[PDB]
Amino acid sequence: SQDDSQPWTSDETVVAGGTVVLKCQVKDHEDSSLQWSNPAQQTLYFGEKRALRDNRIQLVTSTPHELSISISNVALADEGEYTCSIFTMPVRTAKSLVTVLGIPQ
Amino acid sequence: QDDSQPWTSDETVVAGGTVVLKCQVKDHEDSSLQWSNPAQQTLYFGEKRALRDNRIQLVTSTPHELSISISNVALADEGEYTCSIFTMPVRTAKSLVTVLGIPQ
Repeated sequence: SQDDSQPWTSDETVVAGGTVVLKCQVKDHEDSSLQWSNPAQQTLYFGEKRALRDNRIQLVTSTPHELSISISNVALADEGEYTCSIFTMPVRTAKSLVTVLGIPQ
Repeated sequence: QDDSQPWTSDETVVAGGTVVLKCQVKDHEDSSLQWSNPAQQTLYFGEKRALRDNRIQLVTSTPHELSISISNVALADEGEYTCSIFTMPVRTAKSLVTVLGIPQ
């Protein structure tokens, strides 16, 4: 079902130690801010404003249509569903499943 | 015991009434305070509003205090609201909001 106030993001699969990029986009922001929260649902970025304090996480892009952040040196603990929320009326959310894999053989 | 550890108290209200959520911190380390609901949805990040709910107003937002109110309270409002201070590491304080029914 199409909805312009519904942002979209994408799953990401990375090897432990790698870098992940969580990208969220929205076509009609209704003058509401984008937010990225982690698997424990802790706020990572509210707009361009950093929240949870973690040196590996950095703001890549923040426009009213896009909120994108990166996580360098990815760890098993980073695994899970990250939610991108747009606080329009009513709220819409999009999830990005981050999967962390170890090294084989 | 920590200066940067926020605190708030529980609020018991009668359905239809108003509940005020008040959180404070002694030393904010220049870190934002944020209220989230029982579903963990951001309600207010600093003075910036998040979830859209006509009933929720900002009572006051300073670097040591963040208070919001929820008018015309309902059962769907019951739960643990969390007040977070995004210092390093993060600190939280749960506020259990209990909504009471009316006898008879």
